[PDB]
Amino acid sequence: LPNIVILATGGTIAGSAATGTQTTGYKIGALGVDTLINAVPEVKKLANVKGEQFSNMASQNMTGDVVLKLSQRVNELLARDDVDGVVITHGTDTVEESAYFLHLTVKSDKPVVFVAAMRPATAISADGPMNLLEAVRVAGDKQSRGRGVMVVLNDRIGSARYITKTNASTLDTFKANEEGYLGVIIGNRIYYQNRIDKLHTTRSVFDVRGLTSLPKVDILYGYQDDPEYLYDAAIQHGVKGIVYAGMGAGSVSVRGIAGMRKAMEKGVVVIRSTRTGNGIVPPDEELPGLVSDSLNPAHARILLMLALTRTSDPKVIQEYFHTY
Amino acid sequence: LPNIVILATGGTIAGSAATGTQTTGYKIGALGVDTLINAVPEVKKLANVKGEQFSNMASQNMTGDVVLKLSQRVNELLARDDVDGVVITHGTDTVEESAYFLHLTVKSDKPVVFVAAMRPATAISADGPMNLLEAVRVAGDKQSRGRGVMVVLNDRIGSARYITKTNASTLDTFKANEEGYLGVIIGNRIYYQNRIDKLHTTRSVFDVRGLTSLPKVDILYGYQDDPEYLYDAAIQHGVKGIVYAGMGAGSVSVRGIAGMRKAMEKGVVVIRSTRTGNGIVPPDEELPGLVSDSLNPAHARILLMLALTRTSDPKVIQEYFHTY
Amino acid sequence: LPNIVILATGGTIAGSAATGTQTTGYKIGALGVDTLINAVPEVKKLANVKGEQFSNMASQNMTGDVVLKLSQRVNELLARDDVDGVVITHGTDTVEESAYFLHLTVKSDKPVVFVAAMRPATAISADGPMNLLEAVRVAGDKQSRGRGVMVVLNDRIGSARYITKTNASTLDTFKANEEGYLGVIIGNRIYYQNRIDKLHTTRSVFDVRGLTSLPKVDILYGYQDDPEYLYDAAIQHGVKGIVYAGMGAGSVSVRGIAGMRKAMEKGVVVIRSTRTGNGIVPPDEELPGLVSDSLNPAHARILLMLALTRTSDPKVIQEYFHTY
Amino acid sequence: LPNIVILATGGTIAGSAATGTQTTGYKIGALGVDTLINAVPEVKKLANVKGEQFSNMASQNMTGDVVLKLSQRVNELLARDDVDGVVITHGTDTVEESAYFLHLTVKSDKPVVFVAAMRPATAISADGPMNLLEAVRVAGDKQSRGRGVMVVLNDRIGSARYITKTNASTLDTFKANEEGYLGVIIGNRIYYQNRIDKLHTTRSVFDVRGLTSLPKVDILYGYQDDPEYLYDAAIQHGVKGIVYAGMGAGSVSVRGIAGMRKAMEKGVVVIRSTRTGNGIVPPDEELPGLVSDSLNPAHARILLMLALTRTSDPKVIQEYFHTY
Ligand SMILES: N[C@@H](CC(=O)O)C(=O)O
Ligand SMILES: N[C@@H](CC(=O)O)C(=O)O
Ligand SMILES: N[C@@H](CC(=O)O)C(=O)O
Ligand SMILES: N[C@@H](CC(=O)O)C(=O)O
Repeated sequence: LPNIVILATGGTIAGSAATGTQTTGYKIGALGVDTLINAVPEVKKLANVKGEQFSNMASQNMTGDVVLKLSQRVNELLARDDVDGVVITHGTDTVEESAYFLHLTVKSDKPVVFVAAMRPATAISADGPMNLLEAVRVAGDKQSRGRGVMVVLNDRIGSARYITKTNASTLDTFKANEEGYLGVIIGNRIYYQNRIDKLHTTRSVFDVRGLTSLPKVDILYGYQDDPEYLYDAAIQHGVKGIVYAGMGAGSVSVRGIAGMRKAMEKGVVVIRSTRTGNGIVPPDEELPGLVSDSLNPAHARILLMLALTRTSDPKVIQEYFHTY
Repeated sequence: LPNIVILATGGTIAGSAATGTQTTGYKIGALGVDTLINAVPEVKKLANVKGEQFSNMASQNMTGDVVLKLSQRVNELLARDDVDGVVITHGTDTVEESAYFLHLTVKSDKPVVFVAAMRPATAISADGPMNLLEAVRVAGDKQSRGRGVMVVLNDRIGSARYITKTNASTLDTFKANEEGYLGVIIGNRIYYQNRIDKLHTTRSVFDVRGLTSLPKVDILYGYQDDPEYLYDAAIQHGVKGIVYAGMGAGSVSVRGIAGMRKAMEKGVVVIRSTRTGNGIVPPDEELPGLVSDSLNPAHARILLMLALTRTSDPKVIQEYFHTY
Repeated sequence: LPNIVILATGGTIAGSAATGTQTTGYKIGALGVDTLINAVPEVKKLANVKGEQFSNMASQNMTGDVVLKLSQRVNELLARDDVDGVVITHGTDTVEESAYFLHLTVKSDKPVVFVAAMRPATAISADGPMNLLEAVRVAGDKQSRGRGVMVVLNDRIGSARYITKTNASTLDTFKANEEGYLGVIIGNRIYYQNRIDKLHTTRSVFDVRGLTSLPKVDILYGYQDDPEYLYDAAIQHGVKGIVYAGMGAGSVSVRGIAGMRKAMEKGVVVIRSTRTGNGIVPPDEELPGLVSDSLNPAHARILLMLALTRTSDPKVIQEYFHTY
Repeated sequence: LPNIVILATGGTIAGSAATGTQTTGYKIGALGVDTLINAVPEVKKLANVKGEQFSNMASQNMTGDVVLKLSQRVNELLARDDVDGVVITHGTDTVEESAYFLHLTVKSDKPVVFVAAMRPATAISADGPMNLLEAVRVAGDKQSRGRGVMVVLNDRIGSARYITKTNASTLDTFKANEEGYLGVIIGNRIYYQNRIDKLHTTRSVFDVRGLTSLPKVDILYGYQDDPEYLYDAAIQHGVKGIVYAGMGAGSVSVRGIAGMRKAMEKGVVVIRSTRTGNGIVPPDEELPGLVSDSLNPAHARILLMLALTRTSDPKVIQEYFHTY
């Protein structure tokens, strides 16, 4: 059997409430990894599992300094001969951010599979148990190697690059509308469908193994009447990058243009993404900033932060956005 | 034939470039309403049409003060016996905002149909000509009365309350994933599917006739490492409301909580929405602010601006979010 | 509390296996309604429930003669003052067919809510317990009245007329891509979004309480090299109707045309639907047969079968396909 | 510039009508390939194009004998040093079938791109011109090689193996809900997203060069009261294979089981697929026949027909369904 580490970080998957129908005020923070494992003892027939408690927080509170440590720990685990893959339990709210950070920074072809749940562990028809079992199946299959970092919920295997939480509250929220899933897990069998045509993991230039902090990057929203003062505030607080969740295809109002021009004069890198949820922001030399290709705001922030650890060259950063 | 006013505001539907393949740097601002009409002379068999040029701007520059004037003008038109319906040509980037605003403020059951195009008028396979024909058909049909404000592109009829631009760049971008379309237009026939189960138009409390300005509302994004100082800046600049484009189901970090509590202390109403794109932000009394129900951030800002013209009572605002 | 009858018919929702991971060869037929109810005792806080075993079969084996009895039983139940609504447990494979039959023939505004599960009751993370809770919530809510027949799974409420099983094997399979959900159930709360703009239940002409047999209607697929001899076979076996699951918008090959013409010569009513999954088959006088509007093949067969109990006039049948 | 051959087969892309709004009774058969090319002279900046007229039919009339000749012609063209790629204009109704056939039988890594249109060439906002331009851009790009056969409409690049016509009548009908698109074309730029993880073209065992006919395979629908006599009829008429468009996950009624057992006794290979539109039909040793993995009925028919040119060994055929 393959040797799989289950690295727990918190989330609703490790949430507990006093009744099976409670959806608010459940606690995250007191349910440990061994309790998740013991709730699905069937995982032991798929892998020799070892639980490790990395953190126990609601993912809305996950921070880049912590994600950096998570990436470094995973890289340490995967460098060992006795570890074949890692499953990371996490909250759904920012799993796409953590997963994509690891997607770019893990220097191994061994599987890294993020898993989460929309319903607490105590809920009627809680999704975490099956999601965990699926995640371990994926992480322990030799065919899963070399595919980049994965996010597994609800019988689906999503690439960290494309998958996003699309719905506030449903079980089937993780989707990649235009890019689909890498694979699905049905009837205890994995069906691989796609390989992402982007750079990741062992073919990625990003390396944060020796680093202790990351560039500050903020996200500003685009909408009617959007204010210029938010750009001033960001600049004043020392951002190195701004991701713009733009109207449409990264379209910018007269106020946003003024703000972006100010940020650029101070050396801030501006990436124009979209608030829409999907699709390409195309290049446009008449507008300020670089373009996010098909990276959503949350993903674009992660790529920009990592880009800034190794370059300041806008041509290179723009190429990263087209290739990662 | 029905009498329809085509009230033009700008957008890529009135955009023009020197070649049929140009997708950036096309111009908006020089193509008038009568040129759109004359490009589809078939429209004169569907309705007696009259063009009126309201504005000629890219919709990323549309502002609340202008949308207020647009609502006021549409109400004046619809009050006339010689107007059966109004089609409004608009940019796609913020049509959902303008349309939702009219949805809540137009005091007539006569159809109001926003129309837009993703490709400029000069493009190969431009979508605007057919979109416009479909919009005029929808606006003139008796079956279209009392449906709320509508957004028509790509053979679909979306309710202003549910429809959103879901993709930066595709023809099929307007979708309501969980709510579907009010109807479709196929083979020159309208097929109505649904009537929205929400308050609007003639049953709405909101009335902005005689207002000249609207309460200031900003939108802040939720993400890992989101900063408290953006809430400070908003407060400092006199916002009356903040809509939060939250992680997941309106989930808030420790930093966002601190910012939100500060804002509330200053009398700012906070609405927690979601960055996800879809779904319900459920109530949770322990967290700060009110919840957006299924309203996305852009829609929630419109509803909140209008709510603030009438009340500061959180109970009443929250009920508006569940009913409009 | 409302009074709800849970009328059980079988399905995977009532399926059982000896382990939590078994997805094939689980048994349907030996898990009774009271076993479903006692697995979610929380239901008793939502309603006073009474279980009634109507049948215990896999739904691929459900037949129109049995559906007719189901409809008759539900009408008896809903005519009682001590019954506020009915939840029907059913297999997912043909729930859309049973549900739409009831949608057209139940002569009450009281809620009728079909529920099903994609995982057996014994499965890890089985969906049926929460689905059943949600269905009883919907059936017991006074706001659920007058909506037509509903199908509830995975936190969604679909209209029988629009919902379909879109995926062989996933929890989120039930969707209505173009028409959306009537509502959703999140955080123990119902959010109604739409009302269907079609005739049903108390405004439907179909009444089968005195119906003594059902007309025979077959469905034939359209594809390259489709054979004429299947139409011959259908005609020879006495079908009264054929639903064609056509290529595209009910497009017919030269062979299909020959078959359809033959069928019509013999008095068989032909409806051209689509194999695509969604959308409108528009009228086309140059082709044989009537058109299905937006009814998929399974739904079109149900409506045709009912229509044939009342009329053989193609103009009347065609108008039923545009209004129901 | 690359050398691209446009090989025309017919379809609505080559349809013509007397007015721009006519959606029925337009003619296919009178617009030649040069007329398509001359409608988009911009194409000549993308490629050196040569048109060849293979056929001029509505695709609902396309047959396996003709597709076999199309595949043979494409293989001849791609064997030339002076041909860099081929674009094939085709009707939308059965493009998925012709494309998948070629996906399995073209013995080159040079791009083969099918293109189609939902509106006739004469329509207001006809989609064919831009679709054709996009197809030529894709076929001419060196990065397009080795990707399998592609289907291009509406700014999307779909794999022949996953793409299907999902809606009877809309421009955005071609989708792969679970698998996404191989890429997209926005702003005159190609964005590749995925490589399919299936065998195709140069890695495929199939070579039909030299064959003039194919094994007979019919598709039978699954539904409530489905009849055994359609199985009898197919067997009687000499089918070598039956694809079942099953209820749910290839679920079979007692009548379908009887028919399938009869067919298998006569040496007919039965594949259980799904009518649902998407997803996996899993193995089940208790049911008759092989399973279609995620192949929909139309695609499963093509693979089975090809498989039958080489083998009747169910173990091999089943592996093919999992790998092609
Ligand atoms: N707030 C939780 C939500 C979840 O995990 O479903 C988290 O992200 O930690
Ligand atoms: N920026 C344009 C985009 C469009 O109309 O498609 C607008 O919103 O005015
Ligand atoms: N064959 C089962 C499938 C399910 O219920 O999910 C049924 O329809 O009865
Ligand atoms: N019947 C046409 C439809 C189209 O091309 O859109 C065809 O498949 O040839």
